[PDB]
Amino acid sequence: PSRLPVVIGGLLDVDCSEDVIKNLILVVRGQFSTDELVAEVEKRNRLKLLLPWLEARIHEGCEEPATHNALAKIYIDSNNNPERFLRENPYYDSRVVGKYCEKRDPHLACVAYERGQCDLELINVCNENSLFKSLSRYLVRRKDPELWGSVLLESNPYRRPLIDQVVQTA
Amino acid sequence: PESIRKWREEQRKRLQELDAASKVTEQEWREKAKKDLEEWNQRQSEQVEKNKINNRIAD
Amino acid sequence: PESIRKWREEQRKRLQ
Amino acid sequence: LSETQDPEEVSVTVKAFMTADLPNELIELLEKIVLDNSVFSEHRNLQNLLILTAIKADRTRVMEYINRLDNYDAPDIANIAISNELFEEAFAIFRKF
Amino acid sequence: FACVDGKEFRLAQMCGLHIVVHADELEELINYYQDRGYFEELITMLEAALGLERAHMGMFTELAILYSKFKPQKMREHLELFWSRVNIPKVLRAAEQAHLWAELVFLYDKYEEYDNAIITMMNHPTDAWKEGQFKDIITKVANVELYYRAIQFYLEFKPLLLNDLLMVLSPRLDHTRAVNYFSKVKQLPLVKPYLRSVQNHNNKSVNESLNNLFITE
Amino acid sequence: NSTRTWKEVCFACVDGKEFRLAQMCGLHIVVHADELEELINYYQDRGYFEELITMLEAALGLERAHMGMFTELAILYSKFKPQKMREHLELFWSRVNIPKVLRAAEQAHLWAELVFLYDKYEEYDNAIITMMNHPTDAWKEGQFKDIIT
Repeated sequence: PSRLPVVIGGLLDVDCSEDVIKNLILVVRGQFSTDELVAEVEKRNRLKLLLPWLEARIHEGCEEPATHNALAKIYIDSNNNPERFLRENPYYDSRVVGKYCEKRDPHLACVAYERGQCDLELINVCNENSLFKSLSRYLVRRKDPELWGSVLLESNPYRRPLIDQVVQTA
Repeated sequence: PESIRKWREEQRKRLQELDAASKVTEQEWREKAKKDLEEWNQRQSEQVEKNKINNRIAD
Repeated sequence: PESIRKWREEQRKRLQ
Repeated sequence: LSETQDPEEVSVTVKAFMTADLPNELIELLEKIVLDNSVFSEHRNLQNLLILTAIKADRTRVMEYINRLDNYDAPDIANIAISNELFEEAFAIFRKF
Repeated sequence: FACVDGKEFRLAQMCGLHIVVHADELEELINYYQDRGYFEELITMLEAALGLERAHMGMFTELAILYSKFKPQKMREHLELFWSRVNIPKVLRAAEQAHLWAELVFLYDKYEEYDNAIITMMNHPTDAWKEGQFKDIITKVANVELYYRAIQFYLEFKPLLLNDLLMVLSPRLDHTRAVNYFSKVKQLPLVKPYLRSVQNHNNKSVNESLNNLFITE
Repeated sequence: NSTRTWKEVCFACVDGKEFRLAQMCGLHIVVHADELEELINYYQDRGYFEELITMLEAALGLERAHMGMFTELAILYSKFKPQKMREHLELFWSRVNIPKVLRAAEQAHLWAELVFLYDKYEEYDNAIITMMNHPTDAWKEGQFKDIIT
């Protein structure tokens, strides 16, 4: 059943029902790829199809980023606020959620980078378009002189607003 | 000065004004609410008779 | 209808 | 929904509400919102938590839930309706399928 | 208190500044001034409440209530700032006693008391009503039966907006009870364009009502 | 039902001038931030702003109500429907891109909206300048007393 996601992509090119797939995912798998069925269904744009199986899979308690990141991605498209699932799930990876939540919601991507300590990506996004107060809260929290050195050297054009904010956040 | 007098009286008279003013405001809102129906039902009947005559010519 | 034509002059009229 | 991570946070408060002898239109409302427009679009113990809780109310709500709910179980809940005063609901269930 | 007895007021503020900072004696000084009537000096004494380092909630609570009762021309703005600091119950009730409907709604929006907001909008829509604020607040309400009564209100007031509001109400609202309400007060053709988007549900009332409309078309 | 299908047929539908069809047919494209700006670029050439704003009003109901949708919505409400900008932005200010909307609002530069916006995002210094240079429409005795601090 390694070819399940490929033939399933072909199936959804045939445009068949979803409950068939929901039932066939619950078959006892064997050797299987998990972090690319998500890429497959991303083209098909039916990630809600994968909720119940992955729900049971995490109920077992698998510490796989391939699943723990997809749960977050579908939680994002839920139109809900998955900020606390993002903060209290010490299994996924900050990078994929950050690049994914770059344009859709940087307010969550910054928290992803915060716990993931992705400071460079934090400045690579939050400095560009965000409330720089959260940044200053992170740096003063995550006290790191090298970070200030990387930021405070007059290369970055966006230094004046973040200092004009951290004067108050301190 | 015993402002209890003005305290009660100005506020109570302000209520005396506001309740009736708001009531007539919602009343004009109501009559124009039915003005909308009076403006729409005529066209409803017009389209009724229009579809009627257009079905008559079908045979 | 090349709405940029109307839009340039409309915006300038508005701001002026 | 602010949590909407795992069914433990759901289940503790849900069984608390059930054990808290809460009258009608108190728990089924939360079940409705958590079913309608939410991640929790499953049916795992959502049938009786909603439909039987709707039978606690004995209202027209059962009909909208019938013509709205999917991925559910027809026969057993039809039998539940037959056990209760409402038989038109089981009739409509068998009418659906 | 002596400053009141001597009718001195330049110092009554100044010496009184160092009391209201404390929680207990705040209401005591209020009760000492309410019978004395010097509200102009009372307010300007509390106008310096902003200009402090240790001011607490009850100060701005009773102050905004004073604006609710002494200067309602100033309550909106002062409320706009310390709504986060101020307590809800002490103020909402006293403003209800003043019948200030444009601000109780605004606070219920700030404290997301939508059940307390929509009811107050409906019983006093002369100023508290707004087409868009209502249109977005409706979806967050808990008591869903108010959907039908707000529909009653708009049918009494804004029939054209019924279809617009129905666009957003359709998910959290019945499709059958709606058509039953329309047939009750006989307003079925008024919602004829919407009903074409619910035959997918194929409710019996919906299945036959639109068919009856086709028979008349 | 792939993105490619809806986005390919949207242009032919708009050329055919069936905005009723194209409206519902484009809702599956606006949800993709990587496929939104291209559609707005196609439509501004058509000039069918009055026709697409309805689609955008419908996009709020879509489950994938992301930020760029609101940025474009506010961008067009800024100048094509300027009266609506402030009112529509009372809500999505915590949901919409700040700098792109700021520079985009520079065209109409309805200074009241910019001042209120800067006041919401704590960038008070810009609001002070904005209230300093265009106070006839954008100035208030009350908030300018405490924002200054």
